[PDB]
Amino acid sequence: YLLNNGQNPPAREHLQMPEQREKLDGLYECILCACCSTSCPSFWWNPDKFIGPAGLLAAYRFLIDSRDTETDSRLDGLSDAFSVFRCHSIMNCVSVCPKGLNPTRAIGHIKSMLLQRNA
Amino acid sequence: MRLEFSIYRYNPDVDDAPRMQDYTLEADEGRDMMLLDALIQLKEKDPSLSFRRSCREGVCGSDGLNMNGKNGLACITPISALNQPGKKIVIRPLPGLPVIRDLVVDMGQFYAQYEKIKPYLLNNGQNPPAREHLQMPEQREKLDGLYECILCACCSTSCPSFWWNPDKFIGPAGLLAAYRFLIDSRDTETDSRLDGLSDAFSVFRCHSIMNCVSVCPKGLNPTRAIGHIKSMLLQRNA
Amino acid sequence: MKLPVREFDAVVIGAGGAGMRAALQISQSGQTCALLSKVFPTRSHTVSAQGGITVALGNTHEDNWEWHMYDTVKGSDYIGDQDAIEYMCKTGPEAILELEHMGLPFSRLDDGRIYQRPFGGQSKNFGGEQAARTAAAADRTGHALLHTLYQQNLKNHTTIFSEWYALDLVKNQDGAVVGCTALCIETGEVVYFKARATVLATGGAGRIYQSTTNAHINTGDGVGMAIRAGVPVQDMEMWQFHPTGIAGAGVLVTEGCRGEGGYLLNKHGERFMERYAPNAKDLAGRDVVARSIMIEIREGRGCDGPWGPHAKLKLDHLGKEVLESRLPGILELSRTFAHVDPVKEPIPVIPTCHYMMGGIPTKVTGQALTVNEKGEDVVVPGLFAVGEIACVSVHGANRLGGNSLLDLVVFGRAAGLHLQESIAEQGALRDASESDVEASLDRLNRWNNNRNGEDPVAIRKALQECMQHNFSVFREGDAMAKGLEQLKVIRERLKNARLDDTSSEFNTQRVECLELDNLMETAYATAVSANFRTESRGAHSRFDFPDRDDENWLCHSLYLPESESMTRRSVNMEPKLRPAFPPKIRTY
Amino acid sequence: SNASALGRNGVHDFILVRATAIVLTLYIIYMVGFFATSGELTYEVWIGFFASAFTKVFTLLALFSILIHAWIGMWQVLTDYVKPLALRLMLQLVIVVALVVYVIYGFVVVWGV
Amino acid sequence: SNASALGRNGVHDFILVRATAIVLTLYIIYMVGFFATSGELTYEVWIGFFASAFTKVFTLLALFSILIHAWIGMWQVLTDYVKPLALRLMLQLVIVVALVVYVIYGFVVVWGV
Amino acid sequence: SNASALGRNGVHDFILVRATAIVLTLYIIYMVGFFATSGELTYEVWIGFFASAFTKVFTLLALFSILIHAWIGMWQVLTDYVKPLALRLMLQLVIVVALVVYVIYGFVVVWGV
Amino acid sequence: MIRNVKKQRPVNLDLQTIRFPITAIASILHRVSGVITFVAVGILLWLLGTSLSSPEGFEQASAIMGSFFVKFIMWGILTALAYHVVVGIRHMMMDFGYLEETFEAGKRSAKISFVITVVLSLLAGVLVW
Amino acid sequence: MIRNVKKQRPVNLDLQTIRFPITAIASILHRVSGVITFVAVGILLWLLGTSLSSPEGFEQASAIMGSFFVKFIMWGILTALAYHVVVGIRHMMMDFGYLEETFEAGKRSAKISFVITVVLSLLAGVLVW
Ligand SMILES: CCCCCCCCCCCCCCC(O)O[C@H](COC(O)CCCCC)COP(=O)(O)OC[C@H](O)COP(=O)(O)OC[C@@H](COC(O)CCCCCCCCCCCC)O[C@H](O)CCCCCCCCCCCCCC
Ligand SMILES: CCCCCCCCCCCCCCC(O)O[C@H](COC(O)CCCCC)COP(=O)(O)OC[C@H](O)COP(=O)(O)OC[C@@H](COC(O)CCCCCCCCCCCC)O[C@H](O)CCCCCCCCCCCCCC
Ligand SMILES: *Cc1cc2c(cc1C)nc1c(=O)[nH]c(=O)nc-1n2C[C@H](O)[C@H](O)[C@H](O)COP(=O)(O)OP(=O)(O)OC[C@H]1O[C@@H](n2cnc3c(N)ncnc32)[C@H](O)[C@@H]1O
Ligand code: HEB
Ligand code: HEB
Ligand SMILES: COc1[nH]c(=O)c(C(=O)[C@@H](C)C[C@H](C)[C@@H](Cl)CCl)c(O)c1OC
Ligand SMILES: COc1[nH]c(=O)c(C(=O)[C@@H](C)C[C@H](C)[C@@H](Cl)CCl)c(O)c1OC
Ligand SMILES: O=C([O-])CC(=O)C(=O)O
Ligand code: SF4
Ligand code: SF4
Ligand code: F3S
Ligand code: F3S
Ligand code: FES
Repeated sequence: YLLNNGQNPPAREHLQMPEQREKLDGLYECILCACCSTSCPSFWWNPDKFIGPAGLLAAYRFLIDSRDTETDSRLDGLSDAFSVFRCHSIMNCVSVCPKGLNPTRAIGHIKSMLLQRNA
Repeated sequence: MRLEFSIYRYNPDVDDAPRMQDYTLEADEGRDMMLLDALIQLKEKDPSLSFRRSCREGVCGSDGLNMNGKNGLACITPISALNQPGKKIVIRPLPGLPVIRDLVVDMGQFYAQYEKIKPYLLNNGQNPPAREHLQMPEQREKLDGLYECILCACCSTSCPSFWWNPDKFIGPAGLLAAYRFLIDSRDTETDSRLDGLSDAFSVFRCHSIMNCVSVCPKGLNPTRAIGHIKSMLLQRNA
Repeated sequence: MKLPVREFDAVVIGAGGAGMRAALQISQSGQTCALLSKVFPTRSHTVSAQGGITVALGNTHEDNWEWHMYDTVKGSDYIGDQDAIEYMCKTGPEAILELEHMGLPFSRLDDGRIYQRPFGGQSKNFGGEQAARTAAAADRTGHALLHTLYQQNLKNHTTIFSEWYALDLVKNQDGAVVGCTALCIETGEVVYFKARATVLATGGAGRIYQSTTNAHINTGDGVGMAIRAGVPVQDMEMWQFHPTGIAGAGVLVTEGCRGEGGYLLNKHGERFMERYAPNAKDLAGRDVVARSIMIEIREGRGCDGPWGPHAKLKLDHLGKEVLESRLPGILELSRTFAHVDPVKEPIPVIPTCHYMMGGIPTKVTGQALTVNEKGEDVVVPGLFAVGEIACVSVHGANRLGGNSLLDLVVFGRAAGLHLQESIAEQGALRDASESDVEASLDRLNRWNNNRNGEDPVAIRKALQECMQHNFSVFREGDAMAKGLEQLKVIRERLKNARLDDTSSEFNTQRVECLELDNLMETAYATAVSANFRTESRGAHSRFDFPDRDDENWLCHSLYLPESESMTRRSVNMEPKLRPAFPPKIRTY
Repeated sequence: SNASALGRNGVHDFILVRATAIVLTLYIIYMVGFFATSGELTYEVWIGFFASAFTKVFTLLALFSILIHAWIGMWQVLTDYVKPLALRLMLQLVIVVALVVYVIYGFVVVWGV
Repeated sequence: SNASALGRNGVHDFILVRATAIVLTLYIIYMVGFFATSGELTYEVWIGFFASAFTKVFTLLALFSILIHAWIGMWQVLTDYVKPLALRLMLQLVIVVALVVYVIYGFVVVWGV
Repeated sequence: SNASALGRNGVHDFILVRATAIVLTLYIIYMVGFFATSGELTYEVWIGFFASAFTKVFTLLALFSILIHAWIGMWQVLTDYVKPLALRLMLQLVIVVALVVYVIYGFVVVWGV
Repeated sequence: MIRNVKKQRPVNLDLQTIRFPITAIASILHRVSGVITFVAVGILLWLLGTSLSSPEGFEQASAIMGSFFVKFIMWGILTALAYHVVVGIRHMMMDFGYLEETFEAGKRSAKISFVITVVLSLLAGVLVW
Repeated sequence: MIRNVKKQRPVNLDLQTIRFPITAIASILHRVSGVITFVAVGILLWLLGTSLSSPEGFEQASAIMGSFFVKFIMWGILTALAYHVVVGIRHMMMDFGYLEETFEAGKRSAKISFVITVVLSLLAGVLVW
């Protein structure tokens, strides 16, 4: 869910230039059909520790949402050895997604924001 | 006599790149005035010239400015101290922060770090007092040189470590504030506050350069405070 | 429909002592709320406060609030309301202990040269009280109290619109107050802040003079919106001229000096205050102590120097320690603005404009009052005021030193505690049409289109020169009479004024211009009031009526406006409290 | 901070792996280049190639790099397939002691030439 | 994460200690077995036992194991008895430099044989 | 816990730096004292000074100390001036591989004497 | 079912049932190659040890690489190593930014990989012999 | 200005504009000396390497230190090293408690430092030659 600290409230709705909103495409569409996660070995081995493709797309969904202000907080929360890094780029997720979404591309971004923040 | 000035100018809607505009002020030669005074005059000459000011007595932190390559408060920097024949009187914004207009910087990241270190008392309420809190003069003495900061943003603005990591390193003004509550008899989250500062940037970016002490309008000493915070850190995590 | 609207259940114009206290309190009661401020909240004039917060805590010596009422009533000159003064002094102790729990850097009692006590807040001696009840954090109490409240607001995540300039209030078709307009100095954009409660906490404005202890900021803005909109303005002639200011600077030096043992002398070495105020000495009331020095100046018997006709404030006899522990703030203000180390030589002081008693007439709960056809008291819908711009009638004709801050918190907070209730009582308020709002921008559009007019510096300087002579400490009918005209000239003159800078990014000028209308509209009622009152009481001091008219003038002078139309004058009263208090002699 | 993992967290493990890869890549190239330019290896050409300061330093900078790299990888595998805690810790223990010995025996082999 | 402790946390210290114990146990047995089958030690039997690749690698795998093991233990003690912060840090510093030197001198002794 | 920093946190970095300084100070003094009492350096006096067990152990205890010390300092600098992430990581990688090699080449030089 | 608490649900995990993309075959092998290379170093250090020990040692080393059983092994190692390096570099290319993280792009990379690996496996054998 | 989103505010950072205390000059140099000493060790290990390798090596080493271009360098290193140690010890003195953390006290320390450094730089040169 969105996490906005409310600092600098908007008059009516939130400031969102199409360029930014474009960033949510391929992320807010997931239907939680559980196809990908269900097709990922890393998930079969650590269902409870590794977040999986569907969640990682969701994680990324709020990481790049102009309206979400806890980006740094969310990032620290994913910096353990299992949450994100169990992904080995096998790609069955992309391979099967009914809605044509790409979890691996999103995960690679999340990983990139991680290096940026903790390296 | 005649006073020569060299001031920083920048209007985002006019100028597409900063510059220094020349100013002359034939102020009466009876006595000396404050740089703020001088500024207000030129302000009558030139209305487009803008800067911040208020209490005028060096207690609000409003006219934070870098005059002659050294930060200080205009409301109390005697013109005497800035006049040297032939040459001019340079006046620019505080180093580091984004410039909004002329000599008015967005004090954003400053206040930001201010908050990170929790600028308020945190008492768990355990063992309430009947009326006010138990505070022996000996303890209250410890707050001197800490509760006085006026958030004039001079020091932080004069610290290289801040220019490089405005967002990560807390800076001199915040660190004095951090310490302000670390040694307050009434604050009960001392250990919690300490753990919160034990990363590589918050406190440890300070290399004891000392420009902060060097410039503080209120004569405060951030380096001495930081060294204490560092000491409470070793005590707790070593 | 083209202006942006920010709807809040409340809007607090001004983030100083009282604003932030009420802001914080309104927020407490699950009320949405926006807090505006011309400058960064901590820069507010309240930081400069020195003395302390006088309140019967009983820490330095046994005590009781009642002695605080008497000491204040006699200080207002039996023109201050017993009901408000009562509530204030009774509710005082708690209200203050409360700030100490937020972390206020109070000074404490214990081992001293010749004093000892536990930990409680230290209370220094002040003028108007029999002993010491003034709680202070050294010489910087206000700086402690402002910052604390900002830290609190920092903590309780209050919504703050820093450096936003309020333009004018917005009136409801049914004549109510539904918010206000405002300019964001940074971006220069304009916005209307719609609210079910609009709280003015714009402070004082002794800038309508040439020499003031106030800041370049106190420009009656609150006053000039409460008039431009239609709301009355009480005791607007009651202006407190602090006894001890700095000659040439205007910069104040805490009455706490006398409180610690300071001397107020003349060139012949005598203590004219021991003479003027026999038994209450230098501890005498504000108004009294004011004239005494201003008199030795008319008689040509007042010390002089590069600084000017003054009176010595000897403190050097105290300990260099007591000076650096109990008045560290004075030592710096005297050395810098008065080139005189207090530890070794007296300070060049002169009674200069300080506090502004009068302002928006309000009930304890903070609601703004006007009059009815008959002249009755009719609560203004949507408008409340707290602080200095407020005239809740608690200081009357002469504010008792150290009480202002007390007022700030007690009533600011009372303004909050009572808000939900108040909004109920007034019931819904209808919207405002593009016309109602458009009205409030009139002043703005003026300055922005009138580019060839007259330079505003002169108007300001004149506005300040006049007000300085005709309405200084002492004044008389003919004086007021003359300036009361010079004003109309300038008030009209001011109508052709110009705005040279017309940019968006931080227009320092537009704000000063705008503040001018307010500086004007203020000093004006000030005069109309000063003249009108035919008596000598507290601040008001006429030579034609050297005594107080107890039968005709035991009341509040209420200036009646109509926006930009013609003016008026009126009255108001109040002495029915609880334990009861009768008029009397005023011999300090 | 998993007590059996080398890195302090994910990012540490990710980075340590990648860096050692690069080092371990250059070393292999360098080692392949040599061999591909030898064919008939004379005990004189051989012992002369390892006598080189450059070869000893790289060889050992590699062994050390393998410890770090392999430790992390193998920890990643056991973490997936070896669910019983007791069995796994014994495996990391065997593996780690193995990796250390690779390096130590590495020094012993090198200074003996 | 205590800056004077080796491990990152409790579990790290607990585990590192235990593993090095086991390694340090085998090494002692191995060293006891030898001596118990010697009695009269001839400079030839002695220098021949340390000439063995196996003995050098174990000896050093031990020294390295002691550094890790002893560092943690000694940190555990000082942590209990040495309350004054300044005194303690100096002690860990002396102790640690001592442990490192044990290992380094270990290599020096070994390759010299 | 920044993945490119050596220490686990601030206090770890602060402490590791300070301790290695002290060690690195003694070593320099010791190395200065020697040279200041030599003037004319004969290959016999030279190779005899490094033949000493004491000199080998200190020299290497220093190289190891530099790795730790310099790693942290250089990480502190790059952290300030080198803003682009990709460029910086490559720099720490070059620097670190450099520091390791200093030590390894250190052993190689020493046991060869 | 524990002790006096019964029933545990089934799970579909028949790997012969599930169908795997090439990109999946690519990673699984990379891992397997990793564990293989780990044991490999031990063997190589053993051989490198014999190799430099002295002339008698060098001979004894050559003689072992003579056996064709050894050659076959020495070849599978170099091949497992080879595979693992190439696909590692692939990994890293997608880690930084030299490869689209799309599926097709994934199969292409994977393929181009196996190809390079086989080429390198080839040379490896040329050397082993 | 990104892509279809314009304007970025200026920042005052002209270091020739700003004026620095001696205490600031002291630290900046300490850092610079640090980065210098880092490269320095490499050079010294190279020389120490040649030095002990054999007699031909020792000679070749002496001969290099002969060049006056080398001497100048070998001198700046020892000097950068020197500076860095002294000021490091200063650091540590303020870290523990052998120095008031006041500004004056700061300038004094800084000065007393440069002085000792120059003295040590002097001896360094005496040795280099
Ligand atoms: C870009 C990515 C980079 C790729 C990375 C992948 C690397 C792995 C892939 C391996 C590829 C190898 C390719 C070799 C190659 O190219 O062979 C070449 C062939 O080129 C052609 O055919 C020309 C065609 C051109 C077409 C354009 C050269 O081969 P030759 O002709 O010399 O054939 C041998 C000859 O018959 C004559 O042979 P001989 O009689 O001299 O043999 C003697 C035999 C026995 O000698 C001994 O007893 C000594 C053994 C010493 C073993 C040392 C092992 C070192 C371990 C170090 C571990 C460090 C941790 O010798 C053996 O057959 C030699 C075996 C060599 C194995 C080399 C492997 C090294 C791996 C090092 C890195 C290990 C890393 C561990 C983590
Ligand atoms: C309290 C704080 C402590 C301070 C810390 C700061 C330290 C840095 C400052 C350096 C100060 C050096 C001071 C030297 C000194 O005192 O010189 C003395 C001079 O004293 C006077 O003048 C008397 C005045 C008394 C007044 C009261 C002695 O000098 P001599 O008289 O012997 O002059 C040489 C002679 O001409 C006769 O000279 P020669 O002919 O014998 O020269 C031969 C020349 C070539 O020999 C070779 O080829 C061998 C080179 C070997 C290099 C080895 C480098 C080792 C690197 C180790 C790295 C380990 C990581 O020799 C060279 O000129 C010798 C160069 C020596 C450089 C020594 C530097 C060592 C740094 C070690 C620590 C490095 C740490 C890295 C992190
Ligand atoms: C001037 C002075 C006053 C003073 C004192 C010393 C000096 C130098 N020492 C005192 C003392 O020891 N004890 C005491 O009881 N009073 C003392 N005083 C007087 C006291 O400071 C004032 O009465 C008090 O500070 C008034 O407080 P208040 O909270 O009402 O006002 P504050 O003065 O600034 O803040 C007003 C706020 O409103 C904002 N504002 C004003 N106009 C606008 C517009 N147009 N738009 C938006 N905001 C506006 C200000 O920005 C400020 O936040
Ligand atoms: C090229 C470069 C490189 C190299 C050389 C290498 C080399 C190596 N390696 Fe490596 N790796 C790598 C790159 C690499 N690598 C990578 C990239 C990875 C990743 C994986 C994931 O992520 O998953 C690995 C991973 C890995 C692992 C893990 C597995 C999984 O998948 O999980 C292991 C075990 C290893 C081992 C190894 C060894 C033994 C060696 C030899 C020394 N690896
Ligand atoms: C005396 C002692 C000492 C010594 C010997 C040293 C030695 C050294 N070092 Fe040092 N450092 C030091 C002490 C020291 N040190 C200190 C104290 C510091 C700190 C800094 C700060 O804090 O900032 C340093 C720091 C440092 C750094 C960082 C920079 C800054 O400032 O940031 C570096 C890079 C270094 C390097 C180095 C080297 C290379 C060497 C040689 C081996 N360093
Ligand atoms: C490199 O990452 C991986 N890639 C994979 O294709 C993968 C798999 O797909 C598994 C079917 C293969 C695995 C070794 C089976 Cl035979 C053991 Cl029961 C797997 O388990 C894996 O580890 C997380
Ligand atoms: C040791 O700490 C420090 N001390 C300093 O005086 C300092 C500085 O004052 C900078 C003006 C110097 C710096 C190297 C410039 Cl030339 C690069 Cl653009 C600086 O950047 C610094 O690093 C944080
Ligand atoms: O409140 C007052 O008027 C007293 C005051 O300002 C002071 O003592 O400084
Ligand atoms: S398969 Fe596609 S739609 Fe379904 S969970 Fe995965 S991302 Fe979401
Ligand atoms: S410590 Fe001094 S210079 Fe720094 S912000 Fe506070 S008052 Fe300003
Ligand atoms: S299948 Fe799994 S490994 Fe990442 S690559 Fe796709 S979520
Ligand atoms: S200027 Fe900066 S480095 Fe610490 S020493 Fe003072 S805050
Ligand atoms: S205007 Fe208040 S300190 Fe300068």
